[PDB]
Amino acid sequence: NLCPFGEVFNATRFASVYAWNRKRISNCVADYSVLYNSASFSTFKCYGVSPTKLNDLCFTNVYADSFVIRGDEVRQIAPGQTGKIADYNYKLPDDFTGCVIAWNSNNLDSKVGGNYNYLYRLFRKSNLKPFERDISTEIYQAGSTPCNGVEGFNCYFPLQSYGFQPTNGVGYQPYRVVVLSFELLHAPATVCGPKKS
Amino acid sequence: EVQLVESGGGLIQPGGSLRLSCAASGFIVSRNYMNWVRQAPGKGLEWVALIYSGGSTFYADSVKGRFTISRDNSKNTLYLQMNSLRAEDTAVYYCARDLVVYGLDYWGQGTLVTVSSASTKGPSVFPLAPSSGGTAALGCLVKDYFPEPVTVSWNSGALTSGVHTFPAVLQSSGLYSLSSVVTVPSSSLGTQTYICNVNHKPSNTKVDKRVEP
Amino acid sequence: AIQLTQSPSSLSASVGDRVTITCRASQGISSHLAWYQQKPGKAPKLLIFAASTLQSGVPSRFSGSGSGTDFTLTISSLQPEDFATYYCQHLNSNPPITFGQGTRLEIKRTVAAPSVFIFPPSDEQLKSGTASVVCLLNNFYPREAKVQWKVDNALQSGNSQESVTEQDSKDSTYSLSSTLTLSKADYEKHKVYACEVTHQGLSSPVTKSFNRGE
Ligand SMILES: *[C@@H]1O[C@H](CO)[C@@H](O[C@@H]2O[C@H](CO)[C@@H](O)[C@H](O)[C@H]2NC(C)=O)[C@H](O)[C@H]1NC(C)=O
Repeated sequence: NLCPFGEVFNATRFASVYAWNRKRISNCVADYSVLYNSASFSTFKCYGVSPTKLNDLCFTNVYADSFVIRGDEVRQIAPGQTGKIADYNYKLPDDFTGCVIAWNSNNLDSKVGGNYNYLYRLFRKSNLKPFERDISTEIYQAGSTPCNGVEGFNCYFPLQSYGFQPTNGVGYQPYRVVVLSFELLHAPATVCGPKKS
Repeated sequence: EVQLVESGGGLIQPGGSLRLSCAASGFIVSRNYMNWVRQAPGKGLEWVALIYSGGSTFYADSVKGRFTISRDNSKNTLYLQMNSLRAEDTAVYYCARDLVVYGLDYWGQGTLVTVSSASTKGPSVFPLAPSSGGTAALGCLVKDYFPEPVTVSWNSGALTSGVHTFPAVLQSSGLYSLSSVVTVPSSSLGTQTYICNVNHKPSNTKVDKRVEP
Repeated sequence: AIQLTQSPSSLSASVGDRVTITCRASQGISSHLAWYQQKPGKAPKLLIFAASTLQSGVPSRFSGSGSGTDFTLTISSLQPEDFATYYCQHLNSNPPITFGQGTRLEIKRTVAAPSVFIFPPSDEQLKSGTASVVCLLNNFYPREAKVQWKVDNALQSGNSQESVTEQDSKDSTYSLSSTLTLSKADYEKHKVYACEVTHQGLSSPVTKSFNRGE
């Protein structure tokens, strides 16, 4: 019985990058060929693993993380990057084993008035740890005076909307991202490419 | 009482180094996006460097590898370290607090960086004696200094209306020169004494010159 | 990747007028634009962010608008202290911030004639061996003026330097200084030093002069 990639890649709605969704994939056969043979992905970058060999491989756990960011942020979904996404929204570890897949979704995620449903964290004191998820909406304190949950000077709501419009430059258009991480543990391997069924 | 106060600018030979500093008050620099932005004389604004509250730093292509932005949380101060300076880095440098989507709301006063092979020289101050009815004009000629800037006030700042301090002109010798003038009622020449205060910090020159008929 | 182009580069308008400045982005940004005002000798001052939101403390007469590639800043009832250079900025939530090249706004007002004064060199400077003679043109409009130096009626060329002030923030006027520089020796050779001023606010030119040693 196949791994449910269609449930991830083809979901009607994607999560905001700050509240990125994680789908645990186990006890199944994963045909990766429907992915790297698609041509409808503008990014397909693997790390610590070769594409075209995934159908020959097995793993303990697979995680499929998915979210929306704008196109020129896609390069921040990579190990060892910096910027507002890698720092404050979604962080890949240095020793990342997996694949990052992305594609332009301007026709799904842009609105005529600007889509304001997709958000990112803009204000945060420190960097996230790898695979950390922070969904706090606490008012951010930029000065010495406590905010007491009211927005004012030096007291900023930490999330901001992208405002995706179909007339944005391609670097500012919405892109759907799936991150596949491959967990090779001291346990049985419950996810296998078809050649290892 | 939110302020940013810069220091550390001045004259430096091409290929030399300089560190700028920006003491802040009314927000915490380690908790903010902070920027350096520069402005070459008579030109537009040019973003220089950005530091995140989380620690990441980012640089314009024209300075990457030579400039380093940093901070000191205990002194609530922002730094710019400049190495291998060239003539085209000459500019006034501003620090600014960045609310990235709400813009750059607080800026320092700015600090001039001149990279040049020319030696520093303090000014000579000469009176422009008044003529004396109605209204009289008098002032001070500040001659032969390098580099910019000079400050001139009148009567230690107690006199500001009628004052015109002209922008410096570069003379053929490579030195700057300017005049500061003020118009006053002709009668006050007998009532008020007039002293122009000239400060050229690069050469450590403080000069007070009384201007009499 | 984004360049911002402001237009026009220079503009003059009268008080109470309505003024419009344009910023064009090379690609679609989306309300991610800010406007700043820069007066001479000062840091830029944020007026508008997110293309249309007035920054707190900024007078209501400033307004902004636009989406995508085309933005405008508008001053509803222009005032003499609005003399400034105006800059747009791309509010990029990732590093490469970028600014427009600036739009210099100057205030138009009624003709005003200059008041002219001439200053002989001081005797302390003559001891030094050099002589500067200064002509001062005070509080005139418009900026264009001719200043001609005459030494014993010979027109002088190539030994004077001019400097003009930035437009004044209260009455929109300019002031100009012209400095004629000679050696002590050459200064001692002549008697009548004069400054002749032409300006549209003057029905005929104005000469101010002095005789060396009087
Ligand atoms: C996402 O949904 C599309 C449905 O259009 C899937 O693509 C189609 O799959 C069928 C059956 O395999 C093919 O006959 C079509 O030619 C495909 N259309 C394409 C590729 O444009 C797609 O496989 C789904 N994605 C995942 C990961 O399941």
